[PDB]
Amino acid sequence: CKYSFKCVNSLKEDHNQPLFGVQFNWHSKEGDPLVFATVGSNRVTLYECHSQGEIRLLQSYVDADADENFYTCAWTYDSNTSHPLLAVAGSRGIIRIINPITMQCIKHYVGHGNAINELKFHPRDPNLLLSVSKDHALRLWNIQTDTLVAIFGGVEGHRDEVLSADYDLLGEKIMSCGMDHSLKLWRINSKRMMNAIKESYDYPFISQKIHFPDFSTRDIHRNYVDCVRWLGDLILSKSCENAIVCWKPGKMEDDIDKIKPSESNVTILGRFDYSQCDIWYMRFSMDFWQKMLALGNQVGKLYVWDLEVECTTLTHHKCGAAIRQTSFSRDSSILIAVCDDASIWRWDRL
Amino acid sequence: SMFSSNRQKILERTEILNQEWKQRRIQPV
Ligand SMILES: Cc1ncccc1-c1cnc(NCc2c(F)ccc3c2CCO3)n2cnnc12
Ligand SMILES: [Cl-]
Ligand SMILES: [Cl-]
Ligand SMILES: [Cl-]
Repeated sequence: CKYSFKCVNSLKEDHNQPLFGVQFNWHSKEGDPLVFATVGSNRVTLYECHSQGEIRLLQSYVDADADENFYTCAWTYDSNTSHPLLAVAGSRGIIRIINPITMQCIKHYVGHGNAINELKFHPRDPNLLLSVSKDHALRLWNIQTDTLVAIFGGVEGHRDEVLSADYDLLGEKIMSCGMDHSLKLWRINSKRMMNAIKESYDYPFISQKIHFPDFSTRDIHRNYVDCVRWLGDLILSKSCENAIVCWKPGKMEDDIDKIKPSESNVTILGRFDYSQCDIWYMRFSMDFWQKMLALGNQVGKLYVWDLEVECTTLTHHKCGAAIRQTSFSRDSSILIAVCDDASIWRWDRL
Repeated sequence: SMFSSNRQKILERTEILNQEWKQRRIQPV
């Protein structure tokens, strides 16, 4: 693999609880310092990367609920003020919108009847936040008008906890996955969904109840699916078989936008193999340009693959705890890994 | 090729997002 990295720094957060999420803020402009957020226990912490491997603590948000366990975070910006914003959620099933400048909660949303496993902002509209939950549903929120745009679930929705979801590059569709072993497609560029999004801006507000997905498959994995990401028109997803599967709906030649909801075929194109990563709740990530794929394992190894090849293994002798998530900086110069023992590892690209 | 065509879609779409990002001036944290 042509990609090489050097471990330049590490630290441990003093709460000693597992860190389940890490995200660089890809909205920061060129010239501004690289910043990332970590989430775990009832805390959200921000750090700035500086020269000579420096990981500078900025500040932390501690939830008033000592029993809250944050599982995910996502960055966005306020379209009216250009200020950054950070959304966080976890076991309480409450979405908190944090102002990262003050590290204070500015507003919150309730509605999910259980824990939230993932949050994702739409790539084109910074106000559209997607949440996925243990209640078997996905929810799309408009954080400018404080409205629940849509609930994806019901008759043909997920039948068990939803663990992951991702928008495609242009924000026309979502793929979700979970404990029912299924991967489901939800088109948000449908005339129904585009109009519902427009109505949420005009705005109690009546949410769309989307009971039926635009595609569904249980034929990629034979167990829970805990992470899914688009790779162009293709999909990457993982279960507990020490492999990330690259696949697509329909037959080899089928166009993603011509797939009918009743499509019964799937095409498996290949697998990215690894080892010692068969426990649940382990996420893989890609850089902005989708040239690198990264995944940590249960014994602290960090795998990196070059996606422009039709594997580099990053190890440090003191990094031995499970790596729950990783994040690349927008320019791919830094890769951060966070672990079960509250440790953070900084790897700089050579 | 399946790989070459999908890479081209990724390249075109990431360039669209990168141009949208270049036009923005989000305040630093
Ligand atoms: C409490 C707890 N103790 C011990 C181990 C794990 C968990 C836990 C973590 N994370 C989530 N969800 C977020 C989530 C996910 F959904 C899919 C993949 C993934 C993550 C974080 C890293 O990779 N949990 C949900 N219920 N328990 C959890
Ligand atoms: Cl993010
Ligand atoms: Cl419906
Ligand atoms: Cl599998």
